[PDB]
Amino acid sequence: TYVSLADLERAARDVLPGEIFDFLAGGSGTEASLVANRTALERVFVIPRMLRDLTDVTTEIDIFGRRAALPMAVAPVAYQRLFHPEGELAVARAARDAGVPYTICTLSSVSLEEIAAVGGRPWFQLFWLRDEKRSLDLVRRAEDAGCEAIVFTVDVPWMGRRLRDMRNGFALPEWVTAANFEFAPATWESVEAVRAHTDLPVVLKGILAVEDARRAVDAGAGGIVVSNHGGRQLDGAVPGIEMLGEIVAAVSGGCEVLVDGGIRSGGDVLKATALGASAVLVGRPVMWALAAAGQDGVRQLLELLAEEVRDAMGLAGCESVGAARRLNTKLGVV
Amino acid sequence: TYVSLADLERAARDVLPGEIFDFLAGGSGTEASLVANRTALERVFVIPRMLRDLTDVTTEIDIFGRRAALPMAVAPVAYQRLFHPEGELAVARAARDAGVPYTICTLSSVSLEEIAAVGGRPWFQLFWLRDEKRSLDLVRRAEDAGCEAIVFTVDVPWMGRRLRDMRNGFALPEWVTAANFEFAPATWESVEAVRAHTDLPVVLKGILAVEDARRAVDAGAGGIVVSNHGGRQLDGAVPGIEMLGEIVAAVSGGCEVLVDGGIRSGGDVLKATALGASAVLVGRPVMWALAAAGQDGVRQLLELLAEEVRDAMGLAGCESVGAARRLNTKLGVV
Amino acid sequence: TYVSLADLERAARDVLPGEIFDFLAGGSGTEASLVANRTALERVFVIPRMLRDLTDVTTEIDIFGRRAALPMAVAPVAYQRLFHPEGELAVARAARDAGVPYTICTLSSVSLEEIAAVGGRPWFQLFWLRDEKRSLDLVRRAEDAGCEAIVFTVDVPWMGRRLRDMRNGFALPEWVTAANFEFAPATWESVEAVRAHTDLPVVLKGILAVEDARRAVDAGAGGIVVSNHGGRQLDGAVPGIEMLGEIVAAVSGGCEVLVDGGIRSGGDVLKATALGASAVLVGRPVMWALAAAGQDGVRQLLELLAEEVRDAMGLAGCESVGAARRLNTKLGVV
Amino acid sequence: TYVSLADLERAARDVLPGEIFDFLAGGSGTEASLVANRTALERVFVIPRMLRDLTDVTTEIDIFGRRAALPMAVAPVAYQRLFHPEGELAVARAARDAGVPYTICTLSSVSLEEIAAVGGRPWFQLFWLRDEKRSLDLVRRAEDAGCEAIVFTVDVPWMGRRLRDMRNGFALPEWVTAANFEFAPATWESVEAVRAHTDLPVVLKGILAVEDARRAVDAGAGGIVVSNHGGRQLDGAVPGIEMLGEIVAAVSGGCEVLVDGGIRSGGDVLKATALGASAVLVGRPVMWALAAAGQDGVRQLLELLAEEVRDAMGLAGCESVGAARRLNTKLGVV
Ligand SMILES: Cc1cc2nc3c(=O)[nH]c(=O)nc-3n(C[C@H](O)[C@H](O)[C@H](O)COP(=O)(O)O)c2cc1C
Ligand SMILES: Cc1cc2nc3c(=O)[nH]c(=O)nc-3n(C[C@H](O)[C@H](O)[C@H](O)COP(=O)(O)O)c2cc1C
Ligand SMILES: Cc1cc2nc3c(=O)[nH]c(=O)nc-3n(C[C@H](O)[C@H](O)[C@H](O)COP(=O)(O)O)c2cc1C
Ligand SMILES: Cc1cc2nc3c(=O)[nH]c(=O)nc-3n(C[C@H](O)[C@H](O)[C@H](O)COP(=O)(O)O)c2cc1C
Ligand SMILES: O=C(O)C(=O)Cc1ccccc1
Ligand SMILES: O=C(O)C(=O)Cc1ccccc1
Ligand SMILES: O=C(O)C(=O)Cc1ccccc1
Ligand SMILES: O=C(O)C(=O)Cc1ccccc1
Repeated sequence: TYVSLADLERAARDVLPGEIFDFLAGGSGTEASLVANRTALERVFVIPRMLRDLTDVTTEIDIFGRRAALPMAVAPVAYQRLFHPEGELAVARAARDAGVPYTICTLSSVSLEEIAAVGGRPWFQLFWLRDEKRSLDLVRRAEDAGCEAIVFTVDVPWMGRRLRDMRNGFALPEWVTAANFEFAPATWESVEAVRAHTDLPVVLKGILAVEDARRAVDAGAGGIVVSNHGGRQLDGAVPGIEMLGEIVAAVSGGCEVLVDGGIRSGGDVLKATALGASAVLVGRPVMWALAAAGQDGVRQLLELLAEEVRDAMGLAGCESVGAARRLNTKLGVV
Repeated sequence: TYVSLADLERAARDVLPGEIFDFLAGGSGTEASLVANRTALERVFVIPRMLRDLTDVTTEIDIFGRRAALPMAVAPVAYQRLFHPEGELAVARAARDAGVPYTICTLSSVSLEEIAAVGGRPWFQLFWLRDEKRSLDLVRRAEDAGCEAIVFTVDVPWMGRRLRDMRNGFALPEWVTAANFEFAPATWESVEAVRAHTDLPVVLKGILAVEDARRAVDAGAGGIVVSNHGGRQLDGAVPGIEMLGEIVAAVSGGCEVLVDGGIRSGGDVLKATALGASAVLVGRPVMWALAAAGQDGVRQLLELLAEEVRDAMGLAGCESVGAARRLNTKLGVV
Repeated sequence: TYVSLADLERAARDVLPGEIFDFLAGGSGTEASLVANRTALERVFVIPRMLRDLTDVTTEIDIFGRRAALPMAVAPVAYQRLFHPEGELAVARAARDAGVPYTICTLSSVSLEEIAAVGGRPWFQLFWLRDEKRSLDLVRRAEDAGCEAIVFTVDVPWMGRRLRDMRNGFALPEWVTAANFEFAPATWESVEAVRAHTDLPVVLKGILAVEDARRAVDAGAGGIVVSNHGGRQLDGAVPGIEMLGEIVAAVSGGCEVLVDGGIRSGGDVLKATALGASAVLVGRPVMWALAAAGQDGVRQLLELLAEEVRDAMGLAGCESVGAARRLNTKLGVV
Repeated sequence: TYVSLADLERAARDVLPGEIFDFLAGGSGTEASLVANRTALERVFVIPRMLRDLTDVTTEIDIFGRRAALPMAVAPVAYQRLFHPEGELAVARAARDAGVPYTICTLSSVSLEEIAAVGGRPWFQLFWLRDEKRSLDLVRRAEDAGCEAIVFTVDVPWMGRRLRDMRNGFALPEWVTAANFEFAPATWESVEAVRAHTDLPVVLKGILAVEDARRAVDAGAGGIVVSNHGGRQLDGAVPGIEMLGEIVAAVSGGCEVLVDGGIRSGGDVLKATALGASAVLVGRPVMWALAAAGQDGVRQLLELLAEEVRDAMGLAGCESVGAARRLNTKLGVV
């Protein structure tokens, strides 16, 4: 039995090799942005409403054309076979059964067509390749396989400096490969090339500046993920949760606005929603559950998060996610 | 001898079984709101006034028709026989002798008519039952027994997630029962049904949003308790003390405005009064005193709090509680 | 050799009995205001000026008619024979030799006439007695003995709750007495009675509210000490240093504005001056020096503080205390 | 291998004698300003931009007439032979090879002409001597030797109180001398005397007040260093990083505005640039590298900093230092 997401982190540290746990847990540089993602959520307090009708509380949302059971998707995390032998297939099967979208990675350790064949709501995360034609081919493969959205990661012109990995001399085991297979920095021109070559919604992941959110809408994005990449890219980048309210105001409903970084409970989902997010992504906790107990571990994590989101929404007087977005918040200390 | 409320917490932890201490002390989730109730009070500093006439300092107030000896009532705490064999009768007798109102719980472990027969100023706390007729019958019983106010708890559509209890596998011992005897979420319609069926003042406990305080006045409430339920309901709910000043301004004298959560000294009572509260509720410390020494323990706690309130008021230049409400405050760090 | 005021606190804790150290060090209640006096000073940063003429840096000020060598006086501290057999005479002799005013206490353990005969700049601190005629007699004695100012303590309608003393069962040894010999709360009427019966400047010690500072000027006070009594009176009273700037602005030069609480270095003196103080009082450190080494210990403390004040002023570009009062400040974190 | 500047501090503490490590690491007084330099940088978060052209990212700047490879110079640090037998020559050779300006100190342990003969971009740091004619002779020597800028230190009318040194009884070993050879406080008149006697840009180091930055431009300075002298001068002086944005706005492009104090990574360089600095100085880390490994240690430090600056700039969407100065920032907690 697991009663919080923190129970799963302890289970995963026992089972995984140290250097793989460090690859999962770590950030870039001094890990200032990794810690700040948690500090920022801990400073937000919700002002709940009372005495509202809760006869039919629902945690469902509609996003990118489809119903999802929670305002949550599994974040893209590369190389999931590092954590469990069934890797991405275990996570995708659990996400499908929970009604949660799963983001298939460009650097998945099982091919995107195999993961898409599990069913559910697969999205596909794109890293730009040095060849525009090859980049567009991955997009076309994902679309042909039934992925519903292209999550274009825009905060990785190159990878950040993971000092835990450097100190550990970490490298991919020979038994893990990039099953979909030279990368290059993406620009606004790359976004337009993707947008022109797919009918799927393009979601830009890694936006933090208000004018980049506005330009994303102008560029035809269907969504953005407000994110500092889990503290793994620029060390010292502001947490997404601290930019979210200002970005939601600036886009004025022109695209979906997701957030990630440090979501560790249903109450954290409520905080993100109250600051204006359409939905959240969850990364590390899903891998903790995968490492601890495979598919069934991910299922249990998603069941726990669903219960915690429903509990927080109802205690805050919200019969729907839209009502949660109209909650007010107040910043505290520590 | 006890010289602070903290002396009593140590005494209670020695005597009570661990799982009962945890039921008393704990909050929901990560206990963020439980800790924030204390952090928020610790950040408030009073600006005392000097050189005023203190010849007749009095801590008395008039509330809901009657004089009380302090601006304080005993909060509703379910199942007091968990803490001492005389349970609610011990606490009610001490409250009566101290001139403090005592709130009888819907989930009391001694019947409401027995506790009311102790005398004093009994109030009655209502949890809404799935049957409107049954809810109104508890209200009628309380009124017929001489309770003076109905404290309708409005922040419990269901109970929060008490992880200490889950981890402990805590359950009520067979020797403790709900001596007044299926609950359902209350709405504004339930408030109107109560208001229409009693002449007693109805006090809504668990209000945190300014518009819910305004609606409470519009709904005919005689008072509200600004409260996050001791951090036991929504984890991440703002402390009542952080909303109190804005709520007092918005109701403009239209009802009494009480606060609870973390009051641990007479100086904390002064802080709440200076932020505009009409009175406070005190929960956990009363149970510490009950566990440590029964009726006499509660008597000693209330005598200590009375001395500390009188001391703080006089040192701040206040000959009455109304003068304390006109004190100014300044927020500090830590 | 002592290179900071903290060296002296360690020396005093070694020599004094625990219960006397606790009487000296402690505050009221939870000691929130005692700690806040230090936290508040630690949050202030000075913006120094460069490239100014420092050919004749002087730390002298004129106050209450007389030159003082530093913008500093020894605070009133009762019963100095608790700390060293020569008690007040040792401290007064060192203050005289350093050119610092010394405040003789109503509760001195050597008579006020003996301490005044040491010479120097004696001020006299008054606690109001239940008999107006007796209060005025102490004032007359002080004036006849050559005291230069009456420091009327206005924050003690009664003594605060010193929990260290209660826990220690602390009482005055039989060998310490109130050598000047039933007290009562002072009011604005008591201030007028003192003002009408002396030509000396009357200084109200313990003012924290801006309107009480304004009323003090209206009442004919020659000065005020902005002070929470070293955290020994109302627990939760704001630190004087946090009210000082607003009070200096409100009195508009109408009286001298001193501050106390937590001054532990020449840099702290500079901070107080930059926030607008005319001078500071220093309490506990003087007693540490007395306990550690008697008269010579106090001399060494005052020499160290004089060097630190001169050093801080010059490094901040200030050739006079008036220039230091025109420095700007910026609040930081921790 | 060193992967952060913190790796070098540990290496230097192992090798150096304790009292020399303390001379290097320490600040004045309670070291409040030393700690605040780090706290202030840790509170700044960058808002990175995405999707910009990074084809030709360059870290170069033009300053005082010449290209530098990074927006960084080696700060003046006296007596470098305390840390390694080759002292200043080792550091200057590494700075030259990295394309970084090196500031030669008035109190260098190798003569200024020897260090200038290494080549590179030498600047010269001036302490004002009691004799105007002698001060101007050091300036003339530096100019004749090929130094490119005069860095006039304006925050040392005398040295601050280094309590670590006092406690250690620290003194210069007989084998270290002031190889360029009675000092006096500098004033605005001294600045004019220097400005009139050289064609080199005069840079005032140690400015914190906005009006002193404005007066520096009016006085003909080519630059200023916004600095509290590494926390070694006035204890309680505000960190330069907290004044930088307001100073950059007030000088309106009238001179170069550098900053120092606590720069420990390329991300810290990015923060300073985003707050408006033209370049930074780095002091203690260069000495850590010198102590740990001589010339090669300094080379490795400068290579690590160059990689970290390039990494942070690109991750923040900046192809040039000018673009980094247009980044926005947001203050956080801890
Ligand atoms: C081990 C690991 C690998 C990741 N790989 C990718 C990736 O391939 N593509 C991507 O866009 N984000 C990647 N991310 C970032 C996540 O999508 C997400 O932004 C971050 O993990 C969210 O924060 P959380 O882990 O705090 O929930 C990775 C994160 C981790 C921890
Ligand atoms: C053990 C326990 C049981 C409680 N039971 C009730 C209850 O039956 N009804 C209710 O309205 N509040 C209940 N409360 C909340 C209290 O009335 C009160 O809001 C909270 O304890 C006040 O904070 P304090 O304990 O910090 O003083 C309970 C609190 C505790 C600790
Ligand atoms: C042991 C002790 C005794 C004191 N006695 C008096 C007193 O008799 N009269 C008075 O006005 N203040 C008294 N004070 C308060 C001081 O004058 C002063 O306000 C406080 O000590 C200043 O703070 P500091 O000790 O932090 O420097 C006393 C303080 C201490 C610690
Ligand atoms: C050991 C030491 C000696 C220094 N000597 C000088 C000096 O001779 N002249 C000067 O202007 N600054 C001197 N400084 C100050 C530095 O130039 C610089 O302002 C401070 O070290 C920068 O901060 P950082 O060390 O945190 O990078 C010295 C600093 C240190 C630590
Ligand atoms: O995006 C991330 O943070 C990743 O860790 C993705 C990744 C994983 C392994 C190699 C390169 C990028
Ligand atoms: O209101 C609370 O916090 C309670 O703990 C009340 C309660 C106690 C036991 C079972 C259900 C509700
Ligand atoms: O003013 C104070 O804080 C004192 O401690 C004065 C004092 C000392 C001893 C008894 C009563 C008052
Ligand atoms: O400027 C500093 O902080 C120095 O430490 C310079 C210095 C070094 C040794 C003696 C005097 C000044």
